[PDB]
Amino acid sequence: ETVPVKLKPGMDGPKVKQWPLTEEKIKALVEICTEMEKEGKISKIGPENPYNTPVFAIKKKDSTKWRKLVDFRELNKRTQDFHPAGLKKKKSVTVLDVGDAYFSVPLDEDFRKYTAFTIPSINNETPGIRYQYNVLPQGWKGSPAIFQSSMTKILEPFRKQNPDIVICQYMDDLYVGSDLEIGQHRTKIEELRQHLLRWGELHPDKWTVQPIVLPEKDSWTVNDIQKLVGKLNWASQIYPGIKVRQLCKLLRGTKALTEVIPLTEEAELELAENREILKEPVHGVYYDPSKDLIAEIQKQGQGQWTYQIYQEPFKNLKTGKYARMRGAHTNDVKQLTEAVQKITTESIVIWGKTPKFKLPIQKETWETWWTEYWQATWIPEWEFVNTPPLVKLWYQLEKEPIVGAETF
Amino acid sequence: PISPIETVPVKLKPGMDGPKVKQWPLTEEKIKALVEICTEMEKEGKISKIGPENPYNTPVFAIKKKWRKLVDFRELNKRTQDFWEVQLGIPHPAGLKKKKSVTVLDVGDAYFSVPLDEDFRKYTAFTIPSIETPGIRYQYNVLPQGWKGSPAIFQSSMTKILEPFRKQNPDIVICQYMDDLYVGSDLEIGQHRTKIEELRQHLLRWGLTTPDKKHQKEPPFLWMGYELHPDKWTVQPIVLPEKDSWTVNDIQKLVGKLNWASQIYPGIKVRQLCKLLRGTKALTEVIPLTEEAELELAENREILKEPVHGVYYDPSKDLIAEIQKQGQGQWTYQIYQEPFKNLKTGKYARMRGAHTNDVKQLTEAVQKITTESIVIWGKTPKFKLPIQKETWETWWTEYWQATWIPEWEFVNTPPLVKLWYQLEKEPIVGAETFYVDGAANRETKLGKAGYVTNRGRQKVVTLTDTTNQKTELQAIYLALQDSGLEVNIVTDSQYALGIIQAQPDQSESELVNQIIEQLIKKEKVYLAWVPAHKGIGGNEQVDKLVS
Ligand SMILES: CC(C)c1c(Cc2ccccc2)n(COCc2ccccc2)c(=O)[nH]c1=O
Repeated sequence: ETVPVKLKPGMDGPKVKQWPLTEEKIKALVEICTEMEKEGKISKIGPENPYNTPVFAIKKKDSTKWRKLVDFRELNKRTQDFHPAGLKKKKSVTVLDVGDAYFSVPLDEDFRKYTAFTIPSINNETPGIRYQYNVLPQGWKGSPAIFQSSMTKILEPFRKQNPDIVICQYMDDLYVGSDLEIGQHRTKIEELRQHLLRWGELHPDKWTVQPIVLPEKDSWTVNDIQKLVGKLNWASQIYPGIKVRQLCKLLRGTKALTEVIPLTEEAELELAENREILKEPVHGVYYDPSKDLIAEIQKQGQGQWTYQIYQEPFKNLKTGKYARMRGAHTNDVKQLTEAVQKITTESIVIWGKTPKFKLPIQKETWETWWTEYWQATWIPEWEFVNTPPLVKLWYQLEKEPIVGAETF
Repeated sequence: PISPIETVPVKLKPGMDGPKVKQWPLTEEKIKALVEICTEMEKEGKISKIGPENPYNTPVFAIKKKWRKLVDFRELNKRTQDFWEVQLGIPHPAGLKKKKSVTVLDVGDAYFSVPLDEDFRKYTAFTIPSIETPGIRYQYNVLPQGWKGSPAIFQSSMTKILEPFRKQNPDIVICQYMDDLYVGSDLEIGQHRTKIEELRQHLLRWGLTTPDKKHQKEPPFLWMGYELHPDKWTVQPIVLPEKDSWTVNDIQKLVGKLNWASQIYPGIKVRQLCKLLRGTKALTEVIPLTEEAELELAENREILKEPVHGVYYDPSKDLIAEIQKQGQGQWTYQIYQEPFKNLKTGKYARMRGAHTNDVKQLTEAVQKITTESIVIWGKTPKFKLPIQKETWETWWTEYWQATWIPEWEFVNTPPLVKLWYQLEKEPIVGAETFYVDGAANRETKLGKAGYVTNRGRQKVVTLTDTTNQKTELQAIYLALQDSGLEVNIVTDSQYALGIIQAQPDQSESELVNQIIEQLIKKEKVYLAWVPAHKGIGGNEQVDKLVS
């Protein structure tokens, strides 16, 4: 028996246009889909079905076989509705993919039509191949919810054998957190893993919300004060106690930018007080479940990026930096996508929800190549923006290790 | 005649009923025709006379194309469900792969070959008037011409029927486009012909009639815009209508037709022609061609004589794309495999975006090309761009917005795209420092723009009918004007903060374009921003005098 699933009140199905796919991905999808069709997991549909969701193919971070990824964002937004805080604590979390479990469960036949998707044809010579789901799809939020009851069971034995370990499930992924040492962790994973088959490395503590640090300086030029004052003044939006009157007083005059200016004992203190203020995150910023999580990224350059998660402007919940991984030296898009996936995952672990992204890239650029480097089973919301010069200059000012993180 | 296929379930839009529009009255001569025709069809089983119990009706008409019947489904259509009509993705000749031989089958009248979902047939009811007396009532049993769902349903059905054949003969390519079936292969002629006859007998098994030898279409194929020849494709020549009187409307049509030609003909120009639309009072208004326009219209006539032919695709060869800057903000590209053998060409325009640069723009041309390539060929081309890899690396690396260019090489084909200027990272040590500032009364529009330098030099200019944004930008312009090859400039203007980040070389505002000119003339320029309304000296003394 299948559980009846309905769209939210007054909603109609998604009718999202399929983006162009490259030939390698189209062949792959055909192969993946003919196979699925035999198994009766998906069924060819006609033109009387107006709905449509975009599909694509990726090769997960560990694969030489293509996987099929469907963009159910729209459907999800339109699908009816249905977090162990310790997960963000644990000194070790491993993500597991249980997405295949769903294909074992049938989808309410009345709802199957909304899952329609199209495999496009090169140069449009051929009509697209239209399919639709018979079993719980991956990426769809209704899946983990319906398979919830079953997941609880298959998992129960393990939970009870280790009330220590915290298991949390988000979308297609299963998050396991423990404090055992590495080997000790990994071993208990394989136990769990094997229990799953039987039926058919993250470290949350390093995510310290680093502070902003002003430049200390032996000598100061007019240009330096100005730069400094410009950023401070802007920061006072976050920390109202920041003052600059003493510094702006040392600038009284039409001097050469390169001219050095000796600071007064007052400009000294005013500057010292500001460093003090900046030693800790603004007070009283708590997370509100009923609000959306925003994540905005700034391209700092030379391979560096900065981000901030917040719900209310200036009241960040978490800030950070991120440097490209070897190999992405000549690709901003590759880098950026890697950053999104990382930030999104952190959000899941912490708040258990994906943030909405404000990306510093042109829409056309993003839509054209992001899937080429995407590797997660989920896809967050995102909008494209223009980075204010100052928001970028401020976070460039964030603290970093005196050395880093040491290995022999 | 009527094919033994499973019907597609069709429904009316969510909250609606079938149409019931009155039958437009016909002469005795016309009803006589409509009766003949319908009696024919009823026998073939395409339409069935129906009881009066049917409340819906659609007006039928008789037009002498001898005689021909026409049904007006506008109403039924607008109230019929929607279908998955994403087939509005027209292939491009450059995307077709070469074929030893191609045969085209006609499946037109074969639309009355597909049965209509018998539960929907009832809405298709129409009436044949009388000299007022009874009146003959019919309904469709098959897909009616002009009905919203006929195309969708037929195409889908054709696809089911060709499923078997395509499976057995995977070495046979079949494109379906309306009443046409383009069947091509690389089999020797006798074998190709043997297979077409095989397909034909197959189709016939499914009731689909066979196109008489009389109606056999033959190459070159005239496919909406082009002439597909066995080894190359060409573009149907575009004729410019010559006249001795030009009205606004004629001219716009000209300009529009000439604009689409720009793609396959980079030489075409339309300034003097477009310039003739200035101040126009009516579409019918006649306009005398200036001498420059006359000249222009003539040249275009010439260039349009040259035959523009492309070639087909070979999956065993690389895809290459070369781009040229033909002027500011306008590029041309040609995509090919073998040199000279163009698969296709094109050109891009743009209208003084608030503010960008040639590299940014080159960047956008590249992705535009890339997308259509993925659409047409399933892959992105190798790029041949007129830009130094040093220029690119220098730009991208520091630009505030994520950006990228797929695999490419440098092609030294002038003019090369370059950065016109680059702001200094630090203040120019021996240079004069200009503290600029402008202020205006947004109500009166009386402003002041000016500067004071560390060298004792000053200037205040008063402007009428000005804005705040302009006094600020003007103040920056005055500094650039009065300074030497090296200047340090501090302003509190937020917009200037944008110039620093974006460092544009094209702008919508001609004042901003005048500033760009000044920026390009200098050797070194350091632009610094600071908070307005603050104690900040310099930006307090010049700032106070121009307030
Ligand atoms: C869709 C198929 C059948 C196809 C065609 C036909 C075709 C004709 C009109 C519109 C679309 C397609 N051609 C066009 O070539 C024209 C030609 C080729 C050989 C002999 C005469 C004419 C081609 O080069 N390759 C192909 O694969």
